[PDB]
Order: sequence, then structure tokens, then C-alpha cells
Amino acid sequence: MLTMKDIIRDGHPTLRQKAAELELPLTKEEKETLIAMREFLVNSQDEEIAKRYGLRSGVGLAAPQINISKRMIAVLIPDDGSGKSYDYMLVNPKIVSHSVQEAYLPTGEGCLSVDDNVAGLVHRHNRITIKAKDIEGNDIQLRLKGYPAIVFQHEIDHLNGVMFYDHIDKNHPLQPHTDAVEV
Ligand SMILES: O=C(NO)N[C@@H](Cc1ccccc1)C(=O)O
Ligand code: NI
Repeated sequence: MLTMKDIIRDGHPTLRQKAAELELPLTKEEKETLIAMREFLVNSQDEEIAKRYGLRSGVGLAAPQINISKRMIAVLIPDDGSGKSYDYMLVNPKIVSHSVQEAYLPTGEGCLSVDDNVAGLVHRHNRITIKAKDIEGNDIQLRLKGYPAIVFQHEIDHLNGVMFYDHIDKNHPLQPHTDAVEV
């Protein structure tokens, strides 16, 4: 199983590289590392396993964060309210379209790879369409709004060497953009 030992930290140069596109089919090694990335998120969300193994709670993980410079992401967003849950292991995820209207978490964002908290709103697209492959090479198209769109944008950022804190207005960090939706 993966643990916080496996997650590299702000300053590691792998987090600032552009992740390489994967060829398909995936190698067994690649499937296994993507299943383990999901398993980490699952483990990080069980309070007993997470206490026992000192896991931070996470809803998304990009392979660069375990120092693998490949374009795979895991998202595990539990039901929490609506009936909408998100459980996705994506290969070569790409945002193909998005809203002009922005969205932000009113408390800013966190990062398993970031030991500090950073204050500041991170404005993202309220709505996105993603095309990607699943672990078996089949085609996935996601239409996402609000919380999940923000999480996926966070994870895809990692594949392009971008960190949540790069989006933070240096002067007015807690000023919401006009007509930006609060999630
Ligand atoms: O750090 C990772 N993945 O990179 N995952 C974040 C996801 C996230 C995104 C935006 C706001 C809050 C949280 C986490 O702490 O669960
Ligand atoms: Ni992060």
C-alpha cells in the first residue's frame, strides 16, 4: 500500500515537470500503480486505517505526486449529500471544453504534496468536459460541475507541472472574481 512516505513534497522537481502521455495498453506495472493511487485515497478516507498509517485525507491523486511523471490521476469523492459520488482512474485525461464562469472553494485548496496551508482563492472553471482512457484503454467523457470539476482541474494541473498556489492572486488573495460561483 502507498503512504505519505510515497508522496513527494513541494520543491521536488518532478512536481514541476510535464507528465508524459501513456501508450495503450498500459503495462501491468502502470495498472497496479493506478489501482494503488485509488487505494491510497480509499485508505486516507477510512479514519482507522488513516490514523494507523498517518495518512492525510485526500479526494484526488496525480502520479507525479508519487514521483511517476505519467498522465494518470485517481479521484475518489464520496457521496456526501447529493447522491453524486465520483470514483475514477483516468489515463491521458484532457479538458476539451469548459465554462467561462469560474468557481472557487471559499476556504482555498489543499495538497498532499504541500506541508503548509496556503490561504487564497483558486478560481477554476465551474464546468468542464474531459476525454480520457480508463485503466483498460476504453473511452471516458466526463461532464463535471462544481466540487468535482475543481478536484479534476487540481489533478490535471499536476500533469502540467502546475500547483494550486500558482492561481492565487498575490495582492488580493481572498477577493472573489465577479460572477465566480462559491462551492
Ligand atoms: O492534493 C491532492 N491531490 O493533488 N488532493 C487534494 C484535493 C483537493 C483539491 C482542491 C481543494 C481541496 C482538496 C486533497 O487534499 O484531497
Ligand atoms: Ni496537490
